[PDB]
Amino acid sequence: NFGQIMYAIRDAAEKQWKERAGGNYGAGTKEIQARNYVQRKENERKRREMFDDALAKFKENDIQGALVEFENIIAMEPRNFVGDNFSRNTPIYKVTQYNIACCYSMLDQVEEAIKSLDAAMLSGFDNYDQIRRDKNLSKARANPKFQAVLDKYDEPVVNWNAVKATFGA
Amino acid sequence: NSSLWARFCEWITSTENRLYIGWFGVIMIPCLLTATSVFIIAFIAAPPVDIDGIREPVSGSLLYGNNIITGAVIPTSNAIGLHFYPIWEAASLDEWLYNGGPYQLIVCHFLLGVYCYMGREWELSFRLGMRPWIAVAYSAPVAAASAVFLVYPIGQGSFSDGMPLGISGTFNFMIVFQAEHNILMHPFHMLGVAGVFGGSLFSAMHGSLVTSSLIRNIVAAHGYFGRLIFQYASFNNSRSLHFFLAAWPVIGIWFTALGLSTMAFNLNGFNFNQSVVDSQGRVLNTWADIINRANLGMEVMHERNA
Amino acid sequence: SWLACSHFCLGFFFFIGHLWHAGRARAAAAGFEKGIDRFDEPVLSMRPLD
Amino acid sequence: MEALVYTFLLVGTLGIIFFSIFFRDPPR
Amino acid sequence: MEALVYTFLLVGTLGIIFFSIFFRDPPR
Amino acid sequence: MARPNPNKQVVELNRTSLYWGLLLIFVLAVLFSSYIFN
Amino acid sequence: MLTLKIFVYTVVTFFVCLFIFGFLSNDPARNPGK
Amino acid sequence: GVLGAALLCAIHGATVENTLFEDAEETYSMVTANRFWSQIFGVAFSNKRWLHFFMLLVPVTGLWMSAIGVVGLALNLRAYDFVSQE
Amino acid sequence: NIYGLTATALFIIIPTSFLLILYVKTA
Amino acid sequence: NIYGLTATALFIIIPTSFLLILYVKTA
Ligand code: CLA
Ligand code: CLA
Ligand SMILES: C=Cc1c(C)c2cc3nc(c4c5[nH]c(cc6nc(cc1[nH]2)C(C)=C6CC)c(C)c5C(=O)[C@@H]4C(=O)OC)[C@@H](CCC(=O)OC/C=C(\C)CCC[C@H](C)CCC[C@H](C)CCCC(C)C)[C@@H]3C
Ligand SMILES: CC(C)=CCC/C(C)=C/CC/C(C)=C/CC/C(C)=C/CC/C(C)=C/CC/C(C)=C/CC/C(C)=C/CC/C(C)=C/CC/C(C)=C/CC1=CC(=O)C(C)=C(C)C1=O
Ligand SMILES: CCCCCCCCCCCCCCCC(=O)OC[C@H](COP(=O)(O)OC[C@@H](O)CO)OC(=O)CCCCCCCCCCCCCCC
Ligand SMILES: CCCCCCCCCCCCCCCC(=O)OC[C@H](COP(=O)(O)OC[C@@H](O)CO)OC(=O)CCCCCCCCCCCCCCC
Ligand SMILES: CC1=C(/C=C/C(C)=C/C=C/C(C)=C/C=C/C=C(C)/C=C/C=C(C)/C=C/C2=C(C)CCCC2(C)C)C(C)(C)CCC1
Ligand SMILES: [Fe+2]
Repeated sequence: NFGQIMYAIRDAAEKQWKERAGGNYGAGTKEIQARNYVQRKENERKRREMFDDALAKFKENDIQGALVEFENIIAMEPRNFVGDNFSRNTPIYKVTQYNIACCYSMLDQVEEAIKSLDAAMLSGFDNYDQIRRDKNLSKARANPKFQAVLDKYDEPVVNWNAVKATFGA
Repeated sequence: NSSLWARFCEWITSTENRLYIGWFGVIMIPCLLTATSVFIIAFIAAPPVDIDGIREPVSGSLLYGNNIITGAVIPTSNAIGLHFYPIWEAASLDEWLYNGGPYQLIVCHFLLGVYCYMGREWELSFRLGMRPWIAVAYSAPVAAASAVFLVYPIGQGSFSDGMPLGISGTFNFMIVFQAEHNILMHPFHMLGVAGVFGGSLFSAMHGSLVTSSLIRNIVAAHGYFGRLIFQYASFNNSRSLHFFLAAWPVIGIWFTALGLSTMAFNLNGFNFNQSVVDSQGRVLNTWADIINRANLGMEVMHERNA
Repeated sequence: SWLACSHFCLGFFFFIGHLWHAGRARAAAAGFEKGIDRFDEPVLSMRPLD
Repeated sequence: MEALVYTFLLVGTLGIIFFSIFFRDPPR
Repeated sequence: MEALVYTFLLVGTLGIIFFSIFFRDPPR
Repeated sequence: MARPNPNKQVVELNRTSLYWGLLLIFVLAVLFSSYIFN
Repeated sequence: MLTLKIFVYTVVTFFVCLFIFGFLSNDPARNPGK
Repeated sequence: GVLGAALLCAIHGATVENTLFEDAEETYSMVTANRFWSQIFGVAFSNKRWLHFFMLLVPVTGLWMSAIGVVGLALNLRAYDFVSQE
Repeated sequence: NIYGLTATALFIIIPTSFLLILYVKTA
Repeated sequence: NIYGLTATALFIIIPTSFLLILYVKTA
């Protein structure tokens, strides 16, 4: 199982469509489109219910199950997804990998939690106040690389040090 | 995410709509709707306009005794010129119509709409993942429309010089333009004619070759073209051929639009008059001189007032 | 006349340049400037349009 | 009365355009 | 010109009758 | 947005219906145009 | 026609403001696959 | 016909050149182009053969019809005047 | 008699076209 | 102008109806 391994590391109908060679729209493409759409819909439906299971279980303090569930929900992330508003990632993707980043902290895994929150930042988790303020992640906050990555992704707007140094000169 | 803003944004930006709207659609749709509504209503029924501004109204509305080929929305009256003339600056609705405001309204809304349409052509292309510059290919007709409707009136200082929104009005505009400036004898209009003719030629030839090759092959069509004319081994791949097909007409129309805008500031085409002179000073007529005589006739009949 | 005509032409051409380069830059940033991946077409993930 | 004939032709054409847009036949 | 309108209506009706006769929809 | 409407139905009418409708319209026309023109 | 002027102004301003905020909502483009 | 032919040439070139596949099989994505042009313009081509035949049909018809017009002019049969307006 | 002509033409065109559109959709 | 009206009306009725008959038969 993907979940178990990652916690450890802690065509029949498509032949007609493969009309694409002839550069025609036709009907097989319509069938493939419908199948892909319904499969996608079920994909995010089951990802949502898995997230519900994950939060319900995290309420029970079984961080092991929460972590396996959160590394499974990321597993089924579709490849080459462009969102309706040019998101490039499904809206759950950013929140889940934040929660896993929290869960890794509960597991005493700050070193990989840093990478998890880096990947969370890459996805566009634009909310910056909690990561600095949230006490729950304070255990991993002690590591200097946490502040290093926060700075490279949240730069001070005004260089107080530089302006003070120039004033001195 | 049930907030009014959230659901409205999802609806507008969604591709589920029959016709994609997009943010550019927000300004694109209402502007074109206003333009087409006012255009239809004015064409169907509207009073005569004083195009030349000397109290000689010109009938242009379908209902006032003229045909489809002749009906047109008369441009703004010469008296106003470049001044902004909405409804509310007019003394009254009847005076607004007599002077010719609806043309100004239609042209403004239409220009905004076409620009927003050019934008959405990129936005949807970005959504689907395809390459972005289909809008660039669209910039040619937009440039020509802007030159005809906006830049040329700006150069001449009056809005009465814009192309009338009608067929016979278009012919009148073209004839008067040839009279004032030698549009025919200008290299940029020559490039435009070359672009249009080459586009027709390439479309016909490419259609023939591809439809003939589609039997149940492209190598056979390539050999056919190579053997037909002396030219051999060009456009070996579909990429270069289909880029050239788009590149020829677009550049041609860019150049003709730029030529029109250049003439907007009184930089006319070539003037080969009395170019050939025999000994001891006489004038030998050439085809340019007969063209000049035709221009003389057009121009002298154009000046309606003394 | 020379100034106005020359600078209008140059401005129009540079506007076309803005269109081209902005489109290319946005596409490259998104990551599909080279072309469609021929495996995961974003259009295929959408239902047929009727 | 020619005006009514012209308008009928125009609106008929627009109707054809509208039907061609929104009422398309799904191919095959 | 009303006569032409009347003949058009009559001929159209006759055409409807003809089509109803010879081009019937087979049951079910 | 609301869920898909459950009670969505489509209208149908066979060739007999078309012939009836066309005949009705044309008969009414031939009957009444004589008085409309007056 | 002050009333018509204000009506046109308010509709135009509504459209323009929505036009702007629609883009300000959009998140920046990025390459997941990189 | 002539202007429509130029339009078709430009649109087809731009569409084919802007829907390539990353690198037999057709280089460009027909489905993507059909979706794009059916959502923007409203109608888009679905069959390649029909499209490449339409690109041929347009200019030929236009020039043939212009030739018929010139034949009409050869005998001074010219659509010169509208009697009612005159 | 223009009102009569237009009324008659409308009565022929709009309803028969209406029916034809439905039948085309059915088949 | 009766001739123009009748010619136009015939050209709108006969061909379009002709197309509609065939399409109805096809479906
Ligand atoms: C056979 C001889 C010949 C030929 C081939 C041409 C060819 C041309 N001439 Mg020249 N010309 C000639 C003789 C000729 N001319 C003569 C004899 C005269 C003097 C009488 C002129 C005077 C003349 C002038 C004064 C102008 C031309 C222009 C042009 C160009 C027209 C196309 C264009 O630019 O529009 C490009 C495309 C458009 C303008 C269309 C824009 C469409 C918008 C963006 C969208 C519209 C949407 C629509 C309303 C809604 C659709 C509805 C939906 C249901 C479909 C083309 C290069 C024009 C030119 O160079 O362009 C500026 C121009 O201004 N000619
Ligand atoms: C300072 C402005 C500027 C800069 C730095 C660049 C830089 C670049 N452009 Mg951009 N571009 C600009 C303006 C600029 N461009 C403008 C204004 C346009 C509108 C036409 C374009 C259109 C454009 C396209 C369409 C493409 C580029 C590309 C490129 C890249 C390769 C350069 C190239 O094509 O090889 C050098 C090429 C040449 C020297 C060929 C020259 C051919 C022209 C036609 C010569 C014309 C000369 C003539 C005498 C000028 C008459 C002007 C008259 C009309 C007034 C490079 C990053 C290409 C790319 O791959 O980008 C990554 C690409 O595909 N650009
Ligand atoms: C005069 C010739 C000519 C016309 C009429 C024309 C027309 C069109 N070309 C379009 C596209 C293009 N044309 C292109 C290249 C070219 N186009 C050319 C020549 C033409 N192209 C040439 C020569 C080229 C080669 C460079 C490209 C590359 C594209 C496109 O991508 C684009 C498209 O979509 O292609 C499919 C469409 C844009 C639709 C639009 O505005 O949004 C829709 C607007 C609507 C529905 C309503 C507007 C109605 C307005 C309000 C009417 C108001 C009155 C006006 C002022 C007009 C007055 C009319 C009088 C003159 C009679 C439209 C059908
Ligand atoms: C009151 C009111 C309403 C006022 C109106 C007043 C008025 C002036 C009305 C207008 C009058 C009027 C109608 C005049 C025009 C009459 C006229 C001269 C008609 C000519 C008719 C005629 C029979 C001439 C014969 C010549 C002829 C064959 C011309 C055809 C022109 C034509 C249809 C050209 C094509 C135009 C066009 C927009 C094509 C785009 C096609 C398109 C969507 C391709 C996109 C696309 C590209 C790809 O590459 C791929 C791969 C795919 C997939 C794909 O999709
Ligand atoms: C302004 C907006 C537009 C407004 C106008 C809208 C108009 C809407 C359409 C109205 C007409 C609909 C017609 C339906 C026509 C139709 O298809 O009906 C079919 C219907 C029977 O159909 P069924 O219910 O069996 O069909 C079940 C399904 O298969 C659906 O058909 O018959 C009737 O109910 C009466 C029909 C009219 C009466 C028929 C007999 C009498 C008239 C013939 C007289 C001949 C001359 C004899 C004397 C000389
Ligand atoms: C937001 C933008 C809104 C744009 C609104 C404008 C929409 C215009 C839609 C034109 C549809 C033309 C009918 C297509 C009928 C139809 O069903 O075509 C369908 C056809 C696609 O055919 P297929 O590929 O399915 O054919 C497969 C073959 O095997 C044959 O079965 O579309 C095209 O190929 C492009 C046609 C462009 C032709 C453009 C002509 C424009 C004429 C405009 C006349 C205006 C008159 C105004 C009078 C006042
Ligand atoms: C909301 C919105 C939308 C849409 C919208 C629309 C679609 C609108 C439309 C609108 C329209 C569609 C409008 C129109 C207007 C029109 C007008 C405004 C007109 C005017 C006219 C006039 C004023 C005239 C006058 C006259 C004549 C010419 C005749 C007789 C004489 C007189 C003078 C009376 C959407 C969903 C996209 C999105 C969101 C936003
Ligand atoms: Fe092609």
